Amino acid sequence: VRMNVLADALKSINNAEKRGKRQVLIRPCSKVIVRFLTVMMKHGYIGEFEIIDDHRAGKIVVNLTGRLNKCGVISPRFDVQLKDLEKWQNNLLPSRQFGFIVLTTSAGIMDHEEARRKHTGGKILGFFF
Amino acid sequence: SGALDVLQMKEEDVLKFLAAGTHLGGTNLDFQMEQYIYKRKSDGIYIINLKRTWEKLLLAARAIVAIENPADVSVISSRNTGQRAVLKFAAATGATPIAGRFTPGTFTNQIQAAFREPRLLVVTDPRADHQPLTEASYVNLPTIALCNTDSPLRYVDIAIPCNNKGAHSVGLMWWMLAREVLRMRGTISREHPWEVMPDLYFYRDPEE
Amino acid sequence: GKAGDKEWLPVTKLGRLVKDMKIKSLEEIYLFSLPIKESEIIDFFLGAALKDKVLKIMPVQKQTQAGQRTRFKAFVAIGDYNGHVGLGMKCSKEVATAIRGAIILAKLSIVPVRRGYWGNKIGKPHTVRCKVTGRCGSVLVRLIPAPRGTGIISAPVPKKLLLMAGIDDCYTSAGGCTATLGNFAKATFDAISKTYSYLTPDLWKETVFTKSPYQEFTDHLVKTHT
Amino acid sequence: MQSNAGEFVDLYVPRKCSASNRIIGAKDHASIPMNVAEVDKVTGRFNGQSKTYAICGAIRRMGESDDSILRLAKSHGIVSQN
Amino acid sequence: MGRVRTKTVKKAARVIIEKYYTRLGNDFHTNKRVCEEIAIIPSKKLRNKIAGYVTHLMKRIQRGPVRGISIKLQEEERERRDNYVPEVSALDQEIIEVDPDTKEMLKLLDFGSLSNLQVTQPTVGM
Amino acid sequence: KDPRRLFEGNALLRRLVRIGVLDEGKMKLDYILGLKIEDFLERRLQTQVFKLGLAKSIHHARVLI
RNA sequence: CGGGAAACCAAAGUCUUUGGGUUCCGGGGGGAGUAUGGUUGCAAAGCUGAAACUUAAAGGAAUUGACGGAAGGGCACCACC
RNA sequence: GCUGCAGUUAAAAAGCUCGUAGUUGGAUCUUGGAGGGUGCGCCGUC
Repeated sequence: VRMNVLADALKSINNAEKRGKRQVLIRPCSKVIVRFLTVMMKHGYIGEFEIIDDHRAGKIVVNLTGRLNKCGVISPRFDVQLKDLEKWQNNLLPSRQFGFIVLTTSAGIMDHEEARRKHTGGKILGFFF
Repeated sequence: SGALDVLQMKEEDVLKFLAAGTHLGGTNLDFQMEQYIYKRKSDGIYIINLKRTWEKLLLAARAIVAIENPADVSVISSRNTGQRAVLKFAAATGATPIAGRFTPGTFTNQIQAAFREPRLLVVTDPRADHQPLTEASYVNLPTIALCNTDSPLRYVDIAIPCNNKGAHSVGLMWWMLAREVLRMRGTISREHPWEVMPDLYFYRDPEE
Repeated sequence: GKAGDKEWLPVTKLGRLVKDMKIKSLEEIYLFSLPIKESEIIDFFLGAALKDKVLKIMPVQKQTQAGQRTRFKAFVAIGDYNGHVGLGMKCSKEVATAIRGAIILAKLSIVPVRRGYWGNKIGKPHTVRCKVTGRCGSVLVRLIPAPRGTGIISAPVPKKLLLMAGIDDCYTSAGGCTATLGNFAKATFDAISKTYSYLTPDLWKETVFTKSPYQEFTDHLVKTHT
Repeated sequence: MQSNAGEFVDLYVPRKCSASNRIIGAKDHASIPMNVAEVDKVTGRFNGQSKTYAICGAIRRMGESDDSILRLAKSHGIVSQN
Repeated sequence: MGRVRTKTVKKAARVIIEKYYTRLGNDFHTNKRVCEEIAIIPSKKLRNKIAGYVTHLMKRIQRGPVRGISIKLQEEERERRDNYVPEVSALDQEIIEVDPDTKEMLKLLDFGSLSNLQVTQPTVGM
Repeated sequence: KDPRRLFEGNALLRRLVRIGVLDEGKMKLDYILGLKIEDFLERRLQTQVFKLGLAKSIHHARVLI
């Protein structure tokens, strides 16, 4: 069955972009999916998206450009300690310079750069570049 | 429209097309061709969109102009129904030829005696002419093509839906292309009609 | 030097532009993705002052009617020191030919490398923009950007290829049967070549681009023959 | 690809597909674009002045290059009701 | 059989015939003289063997076009033959007979035409 | 600016400069990363006693010292 | 497309760009499913399961000959008729 | 072999399923303007 819903949305995306696709319909969506789709959006890795309202759990249409090499999800959502964030981005990001680790902290779902600036930390959601 | 008016449909042409039985289309659609399809006739057969067949043909024509050296557009057919057809196209527009057994190593392979470096290939059956369509994709050359409803779309950018089951459908479409290209960047002038009878394109064949 | 230059004559329009001093850098070819079939083209545009190192010799064989056969296989790598490299394997009757052909093969294959900054981009790129990996029949090489002074941390054979490519500093990790040298070098070759394929945010924006020297030079590249 | 003092380094900036916005990289010679002529309106008279699109090896091997051209040609004309 | 002409011979025959058809003949004796005029052949046995096979060809050509040989005269002959066209065959005779739907094909194509209806029955696969 | 990075970085630099091993623009960390062995080796006695006549050999120098 | 050493594989794909859930077994080959204790069995046997010692390849896949009392094969009085 | 292994054929998915512990669990409840750090010659950049 389902343990997580994010992992499906992310994968669906990745296969869309790999095909050469410019849109996807993910299902079923969640506040966390929105928040993650949103961080991606702010940065350029996707275009605009749209939450369609079935009387159920939702369905999202993402319009994607093609700046996206990969958006992954980290499971389980490990706790990170401010100097485990430095260790994570190195593990899974292309160059020190770019790509984001996106985690969930007490003060919001955020990319790790925003994390560093706020100076808060938490549990790791996923990534992209 | 687009480029602005006259260039639209002309009953005169929609008449030659319907006459030549182009739009008739294959019973097996194929997925990448679904757009061309107007409607499915009862007793299985599909009606191609001549309007669409038209406009793409013009789009093709335009891409053939813009190649500066007309010789280096290669019109190609191993199919019989398209052999006199392409020979004629090459006579009018610059356009060098490749009929019959394409001969493998013609695009890749300097050494060979049919070595050609076209800047544009136009093919008549993507299934029969698969070799040229493959070789072309080994060396960055764009492709116009003859496609019925169930033809390979791989490595062909620009299709002009036809009928290619045959008759004059293959004749007319090569005719109209040459007619179109001579109009554009040529010198027919006055996207007015033909001193050339389209039959001149069209397959020959046998003798008793 | 004086030995009497040959008389290259070109099969290919791309070649004519090159000899004519119409095409001056490989970049034109690379941007256009023109295929290169005449080795001299590579030779004229670069390669001049590009050094070729022979990586391996190992012999093989297959069975005849009346028993055996055996022959020499040479692995050659070519590259300046900056940003260009190629790799060629050949097997031939004689070592000299095997090497001579291998070099030709390597040159045809010459590939772009995108070299980048570990992070603070001062005084020009020392390493790689991102991390790129390549696989060849179960060997896989991963290149990782590294800080200055790190150098090429790779096996000797790989270090040699990366060196010619013109990479200063890079971390590597290799998995698979590293022993089978032809495979390992091939994967690393794929790895480096992949750098151009990476799209970074720097690259995000587009472009009238180019008309292609083939088109502009078109007359030029139909001489007076046939 | 800036350097220290806003300088432009490494060695080239590749063209990007007209359909997928993905780098044409650099030795993939199973890919090409397509110069469409501009017309001096009115009609005929090829006048330059290319309208041009570049299509990736990928799209073409997946049995697109064509349509992509049409989204491309109509969206920017010519081509209408496609 | 035992005498199967080899390429060096067979080639020369195709060769001469291509550039010599109106000169050459039906008869061994004369081409043999002709090969002296139109070709330089080193031994007499070869030249004979050539003259001979090319004659066997000429004998065949002069009874039906042969699989891989072309000469200016044969091209001209095919050219003229490849003209034919009668009263002409379609007509098709007053009135096309349609299969209907093909009738509905015109009916919903905005197109007048001649007519006839006989289109019914389904319709097995295989 | 990170008290740890500031306090120790500046110190490493100042130490590296007192010995001449390092220079100012270097004299930031971004430059030590792009440095080498000669730069140290150049500061030993032996090569200096050459470097101002008072030896005329890296040789002479070491036996002198 | 993509995977795999390939044979192959629309799953053996989405695996160095390595992270959807869970469960099980393997770490060179032989000694060995053997010894020994436990357990189940009327019995035959089953489950769990070592070591000492032995040894540098065991093995997989593809490629090619050689060779066949495998199939279509041919050719020659150095073969038969 | 957490990070970071392999198990169709190489050493390795129990004949199959039920099933407690253990592990694992769908969507959904709040919505430019200036202050301070270091670079570049009174101006600004981040």
